[PDB]
Amino acid sequence: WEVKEEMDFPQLMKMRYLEVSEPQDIECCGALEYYDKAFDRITTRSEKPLRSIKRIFHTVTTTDDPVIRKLAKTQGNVFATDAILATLMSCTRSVYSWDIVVQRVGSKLFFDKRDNSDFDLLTVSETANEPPQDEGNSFNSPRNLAMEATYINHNFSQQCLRMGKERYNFPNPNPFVEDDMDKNEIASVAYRYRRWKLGDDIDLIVRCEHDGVMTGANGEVSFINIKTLNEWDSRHCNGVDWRQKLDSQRGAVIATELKNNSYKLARWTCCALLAGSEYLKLGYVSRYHVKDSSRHVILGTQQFKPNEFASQINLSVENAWGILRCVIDICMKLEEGKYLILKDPNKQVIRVYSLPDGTF
RNA sequence: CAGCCACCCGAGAUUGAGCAAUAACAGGUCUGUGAUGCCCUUAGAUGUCCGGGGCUGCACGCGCGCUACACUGACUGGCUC
Ligand SMILES: [Mg+2]
Ligand SMILES: [Mg+2]
Ligand SMILES: [Mg+2]
Ligand SMILES: [Mg+2]
Ligand SMILES: [Mg+2]
Ligand SMILES: [Mg+2]
Repeated sequence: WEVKEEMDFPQLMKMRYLEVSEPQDIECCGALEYYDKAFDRITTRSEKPLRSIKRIFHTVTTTDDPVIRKLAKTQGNVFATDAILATLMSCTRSVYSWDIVVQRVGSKLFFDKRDNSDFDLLTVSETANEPPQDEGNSFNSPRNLAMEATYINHNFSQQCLRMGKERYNFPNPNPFVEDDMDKNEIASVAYRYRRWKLGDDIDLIVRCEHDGVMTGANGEVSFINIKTLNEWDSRHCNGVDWRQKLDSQRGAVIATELKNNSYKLARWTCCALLAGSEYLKLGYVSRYHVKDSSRHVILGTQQFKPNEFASQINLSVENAWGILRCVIDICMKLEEGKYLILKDPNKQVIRVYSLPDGTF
């Protein structure tokens, strides 16, 4: 194992390259499904429980994914699937470590998923004042709270929209993304291929996410994303009650979640922005009562524009794209050997490691 | 503990008044009284009636108010409590 590139969050704070044209499209694929306004309008004092739905996992690297593999080698040299540039676009916000694999084989610069002491699962309360103890195998332990959080954004995603109704079919099918056998539990989740200019052959073939579509008040296609939070043990991290405040002081709840979860919200915001979706839907999920997991209730959903909300997470897309360009610059000197980008967990500085003999 | 804050359900989670202590004030009223002490006046009456005048007088200084200075308006018509 070799050490190649190391940079702190301070350098990323002052890195910028505002060269992002209006994005084009390459191909859009994946059947969509409508939503229910009654499930949206569920509010505090009018509860509704959270059941379990079956999520067909569709996380795959670009190379193995057949739709990308029949388009990556044809044109373009810089490639990055969805929710993967957020790692490089949330460096100054993150405090933990993530792992990703950028392979500079020839002129190709395609990102891929890799695991080295960290996973892709949701991270909760990572950068908060007075962080949670996370000791042993407690209810608030990191892997188990993360597993609970991933449970929620897998189930409620498939519990807010009218899944049982006839799914609208886009013209192109999603090849090999849960298409080998029609399990009939294939969700509304569609994927777009879009290309935009950022620099030296950085026409980025990029996958997108659409967690559903919502019919307009006048009636037309309007894509949406469905992602949700989770409440637990309000005394910790200087929390606030959602069952008493969501109806009339929801702004404070958003404020304290932004204060508590910053890396996570930026991670979501990146995805919701690059997908070009119309509405971002944030569901509010809380435990039945304190100190009791495996039971949750959906306390409401809020609609905000993915761009306006990007302005309200004090995130600049300019410096984000610039730190992306600068990490590609730091990954331009490297060679055919791939690079596992493992940051330093205890002291947050970005790092990467060239893989010996193609280490995976 | 007396209590306080928020919320649910509720017509309503502080409706508004009347009455209102012990002590006082040289507070106001003798111009409310066939309530009243004392003093004054009592046939050219300060009783009472009639006629006329005045309270309203006008260089000025205050107090309670009404109408305004406009176009978020005035005028004309219509319609509705
Ligand atoms: Mg006196
Ligand atoms: Mg008297
Ligand atoms: Mg007379
Ligand atoms: Mg007078
Ligand atoms: Mg007066
Ligand atoms: Mg006039």
